[PDB]
Amino acid sequence: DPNLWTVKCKIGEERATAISLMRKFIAYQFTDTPLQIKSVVAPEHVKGYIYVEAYKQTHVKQAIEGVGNLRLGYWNQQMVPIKEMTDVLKVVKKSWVRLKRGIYKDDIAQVDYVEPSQNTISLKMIPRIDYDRIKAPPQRLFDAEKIRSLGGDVASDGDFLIFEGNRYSRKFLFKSFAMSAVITEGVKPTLSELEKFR
Amino acid sequence: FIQMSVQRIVEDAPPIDLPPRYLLKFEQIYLSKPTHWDGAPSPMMPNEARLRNLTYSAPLYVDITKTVIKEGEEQLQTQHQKTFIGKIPIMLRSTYCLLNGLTDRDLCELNECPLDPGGYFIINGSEKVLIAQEKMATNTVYVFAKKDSKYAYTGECRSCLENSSRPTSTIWVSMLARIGQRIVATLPYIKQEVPIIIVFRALGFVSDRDILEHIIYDFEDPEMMEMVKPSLDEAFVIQEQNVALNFIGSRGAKPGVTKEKRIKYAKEVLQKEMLPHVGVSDFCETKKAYFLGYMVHRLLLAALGRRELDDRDHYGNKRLDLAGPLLAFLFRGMFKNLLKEVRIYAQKFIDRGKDFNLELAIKTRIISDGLKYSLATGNWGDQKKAHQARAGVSQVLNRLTFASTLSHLRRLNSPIGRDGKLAKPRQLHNTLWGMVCPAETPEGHAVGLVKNLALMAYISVGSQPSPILEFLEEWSMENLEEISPAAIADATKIFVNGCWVGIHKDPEQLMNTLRKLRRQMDIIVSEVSMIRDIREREIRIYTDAGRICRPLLIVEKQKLLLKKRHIDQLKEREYNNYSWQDLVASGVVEYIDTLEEETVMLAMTPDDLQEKEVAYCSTYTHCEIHPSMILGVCASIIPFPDHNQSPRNTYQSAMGKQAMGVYITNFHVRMDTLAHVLYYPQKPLVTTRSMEYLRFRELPAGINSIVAIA
Amino acid sequence: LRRNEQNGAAAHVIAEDVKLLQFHVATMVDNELPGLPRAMQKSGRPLK
Amino acid sequence: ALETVPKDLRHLRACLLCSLVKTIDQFEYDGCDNCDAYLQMKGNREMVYDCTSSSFDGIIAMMSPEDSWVSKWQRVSNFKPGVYAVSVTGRLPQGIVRELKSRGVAYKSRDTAIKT
RNA sequence: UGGGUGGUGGCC
Ligand SMILES: [Zn+2]
Repeated sequence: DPNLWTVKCKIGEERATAISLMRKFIAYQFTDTPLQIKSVVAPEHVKGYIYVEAYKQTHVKQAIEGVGNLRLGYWNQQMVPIKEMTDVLKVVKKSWVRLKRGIYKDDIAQVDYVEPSQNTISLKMIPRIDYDRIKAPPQRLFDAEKIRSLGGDVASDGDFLIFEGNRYSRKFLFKSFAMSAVITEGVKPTLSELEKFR
Repeated sequence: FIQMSVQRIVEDAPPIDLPPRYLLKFEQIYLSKPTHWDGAPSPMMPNEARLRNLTYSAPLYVDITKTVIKEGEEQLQTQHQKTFIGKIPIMLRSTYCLLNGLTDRDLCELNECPLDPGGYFIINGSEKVLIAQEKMATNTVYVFAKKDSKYAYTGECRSCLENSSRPTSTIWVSMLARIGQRIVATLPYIKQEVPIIIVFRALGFVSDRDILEHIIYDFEDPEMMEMVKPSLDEAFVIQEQNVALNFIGSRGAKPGVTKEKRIKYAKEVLQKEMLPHVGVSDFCETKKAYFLGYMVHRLLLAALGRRELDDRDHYGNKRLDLAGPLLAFLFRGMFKNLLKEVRIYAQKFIDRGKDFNLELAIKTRIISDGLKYSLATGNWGDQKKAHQARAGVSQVLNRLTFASTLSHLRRLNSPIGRDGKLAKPRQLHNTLWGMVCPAETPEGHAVGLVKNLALMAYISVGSQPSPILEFLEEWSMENLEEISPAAIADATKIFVNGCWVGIHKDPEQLMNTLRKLRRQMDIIVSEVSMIRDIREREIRIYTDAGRICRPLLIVEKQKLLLKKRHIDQLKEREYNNYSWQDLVASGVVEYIDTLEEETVMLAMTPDDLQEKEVAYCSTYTHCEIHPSMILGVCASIIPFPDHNQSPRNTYQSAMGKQAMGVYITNFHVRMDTLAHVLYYPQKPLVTTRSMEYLRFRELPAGINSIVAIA
Repeated sequence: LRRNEQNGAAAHVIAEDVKLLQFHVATMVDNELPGLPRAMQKSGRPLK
Repeated sequence: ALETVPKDLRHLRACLLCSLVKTIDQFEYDGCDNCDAYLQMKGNREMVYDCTSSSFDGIIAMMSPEDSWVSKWQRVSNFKPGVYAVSVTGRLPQGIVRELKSRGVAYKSRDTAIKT
């Protein structure tokens, strides 16, 4: 059985390293200097190093030539224990969600309507904007007349208002966000959040 | 530094090539006068830069040729004219400063007094001065004796060929103290020492008589030849070249895992790291072996007592680094960084198949800000790795009194660390006669480690030794490679900048010819010093920078080459164009550095020490111009200093830089911090002739007062 | 570390993580360690 | 095989029949080679959506699939070279499962993930 | 906005 070793890789660029290695193997398999490595495994949450399965350090040192992702690991590689080969392949894991990016990060939001398109769903957000008074932010209720006085990119349709940032509002923001862009499990709004919305 | 060093550094950098590939070769640079801008390029006055907290710097333009070539015969050797690289700070009153060649009237109209010496940079509106640091001389063989370790003697020899990117790498050839007494070597980048004979056989000298021919130049003295037997019987296992290379490579910094790896690594480290100064050509064993043999021969000579040890305090063995070498040292790294950055920027585009624009590649910020930061802070190195670099190289100019300013512009520095109980580096060596002020020195924790030049002292700037080599080859010198080893003994060796180059048979005629040509100043410039030793048949020639030399008169037989005609022409030097340069041309005065001073006969004064009496020496070869010329700037204002106790002169030199006075003529314009000026300064009623050239009678500091001692 | 060994339990990254924790703890109460890197902040200076 | 190698890193999906990692378009443009003779999965986007789901964790690259223990443990030892997923959660449609059972294929999901 | 670093200098 070929052994498994750790090779230093750029943090976040491990996913394309396996693709590059596969392309290199395909390119060199018809040539006089093929890549003699058996397999390369990249875990889901392990960042900074990639597992490579081969027989001797010479084979990997020859094969990882020209790979800038493994430049730090080009010269020296560590030995992974034999008992960890099976452990390498182990992976573990009207509601409320919280956004992952943007200015609304880590905010309690309540689903308004579910679109059957399986792409985006509308949430109830607290407007985290300064009403175009500072920019040329804590959670607070939307003031329609304030932003109507401030002018700028603003549209009024009664209580349905449209303002800067492609945000749809009513009475409370009603904007659709990607299902992968929100976290549907692990929110649990508290009683203070309920009032705000053993 | 501006005219030569910058062009040499930019041209000797290897090109960068990176399937498509490119060249990007640089060529002749251009420079312009300092200019500030958005706005039209307008000349920047030094005074304006001083008030507005600007930086008196000049832009740098280089010519670049970009030749990118790919598969299918697609090469485009495009070139770009005058691409901006960075701003180089300019030193006042230089050739490239706006205050150059201007009349005193123009200077006054520009609010810059004509008395300002210049020689300082302006960084963010502060006047910075580059203190000259001293270092032990390079490319020379020195033998010392550390009697506190396993070695009884050590033949240290630095080596730097010419402005190498890697700093100087040392070579050690020592003797074990303890049979015993084994001669060994300490190669660079080798973690362990190695005996000498293995080193020689690694060069390929498998034969045994060749090694001893290289080391021993005369096979008639048994005590000399027997001393190699201890470290010759220690080496009879290794005979072939490959086994020697493997023996070396087994102890490398990163030893190979295969015999081929060890052999190639050791061969490369010998061909590149060891002794770059003798030559890094395709092959240099024929002279590297001779240089190692010379080191070993010197070590044996020291051991036998036929030649005394070298002195570290003697400034014939020291060099001074002025603004030139230090700026070049910074510029090497600040250009390597720029090359790395443009290479990275091109790489980030060629891999993705996209074309790169060279204008966006060049980061003027790195070079400009690196030079500015190093000048401003004095940490003489890169910002992130300054812990391995010197500090305090650049200090704020001390503009309190004129004498203080002058002294601060001519200040030396010993980089020996303070808080050291050693007194040898602090004592006043005999060699500091006419080169360094015997009196002026701080009395704090840095006593003896800070020095100031004498008044006549001059620092050599350096010159290429190619004409010297051409003249020697044209002359009757026999080159080193095509010489018979048996002929070494009955002849004199010839050195140039420490590089052994050939042998000569007649030393006296060669020395006379060199002296005559230098005095005529036709091929050998006046900066070159020729030293001939007689106890050991050697002739040494130096043309590098940093040597310290002073002018002296010439005595032919018992009279002076200076005659009434020269004085008469000098007295009319505002009518006649006859100047000091014309005096040097006629071979009347001759600059003499310390090593040449070692062998001259000096007369203190002609009208006294040259008359006919009971012959003391009667073989004078030079004469001092005036004995009082050996004092520094501050100690030359003391009246009757030869009548005072020695520490009093030092204290006066210390306190002569804290007396108030008119520190500069145009003091009402400068917005200086902590400016002191006296209402009614006066010139001394009793002066010395030396303070006429310090302009003391124009910017005095003090008042004549009726003093009663009661 | 306590959210990594909580779920991942990779049994290899845990060793490196506890090594880094040990190094940081040691540097917190002593910065001059033989054969160890200097704990420094991104300003060119080691920490006190 | 270059066609097995994904053309990008966008909306990758893992096969529930051989754990082969291909993009959503690759499952349509090129098709799953290890199951093309089984499902005829190439040629329609809807059945591509039904066959594979974008929810997966980890990527595995067998450079020598027939000389690796990871391939044996992931039940992809005899399968063709390509990028492989570690653990994928999902169930094949009942009609597809019955068709595969009638075509001499054993229903073995690649779900080795730990459910807390 | 304070901390840090370096340099110069005074008295022993
Ligand atoms: Zn499949």
